[PDB]
Amino acid sequence: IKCVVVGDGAVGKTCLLISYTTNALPGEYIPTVFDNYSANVMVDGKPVNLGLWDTAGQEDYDRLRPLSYPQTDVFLICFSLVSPASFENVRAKWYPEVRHHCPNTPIILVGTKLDLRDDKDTIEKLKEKKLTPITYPQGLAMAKEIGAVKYLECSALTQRGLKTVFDEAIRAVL
Ligand SMILES: Nc1nc2c(ncn2[C@@H]2O[C@H](COP(=O)(O)OP(=O)(O)OP(O)(O)=S)[C@@H](O)[C@H]2O)c(=O)[nH]1
Ligand SMILES: [Mg+2]
Repeated sequence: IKCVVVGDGAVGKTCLLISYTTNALPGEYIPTVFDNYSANVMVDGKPVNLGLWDTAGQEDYDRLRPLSYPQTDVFLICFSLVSPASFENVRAKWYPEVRHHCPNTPIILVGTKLDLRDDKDTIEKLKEKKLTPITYPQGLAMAKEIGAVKYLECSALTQRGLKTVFDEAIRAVL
C-alpha cells in the first residue's frame, strides 16, 4: 500500500514516521528533501506491507512534489495543532494540490504535536500572537471541509494516538 504524507514545513511529518517505525524521536531538525520508509503491520487479521513517502514542506519543491502522487492509495494531510497557519494551508494549499492530481484518493487529516496543545509553555507563547491552539472541534470541521474520511490527533513524541493514524490509513484502503 502507498501512503503519501503532505503538510506545511516543520509540522512533524518526518518525526511521525520515524517514531512510528523505529520508536525514537530525532533530537535534531533536518529538512526532508524526500525519503521512503516502510513498515510491516498486521491489522484486520491481514498481513499488510505499507510504504510511507515523506515529502518536502517548502514552496521550493512545488513542481517536484506532485511527482509522488500517481498510483497512491491514501493521503495524510498534516498540520501542527500549535501552528494555525499550517491549519489554514490545509484548505489553502494542500487540499487543492492533492485533489488536483488525485481527485479520488481518500484523505486523512492529522493534527500533530498533540502534547503541546495543553502545554502552558506553548499556550502563553501563542497568546502573545493573539492566537489559540486548534481545538478538536475545529479540526473536526476542517476535516468535513476537505472531505477527509477520518480526523485524528497525535504526538510523535509521546506516541499518543500514533498507531491509529496508520490503522485508519490502512482501513481506508481496505
Ligand atoms: N513536542 C513535539 N514536537 C514535535 C513533534 N513532531 C515534531 N516535532 C518537532 O518539530 C520539528 C519538525 O519536525 P519534522 O518531522 O522535521 O517536521 P516535517 O514537517 O517533517 O519537516 P519538513 O519535511 O516539512 S522541513 C522537530 O524539531 C521536532 O522536534 C511532536 O509530536 N511533539
Ligand atoms: Mg520532513
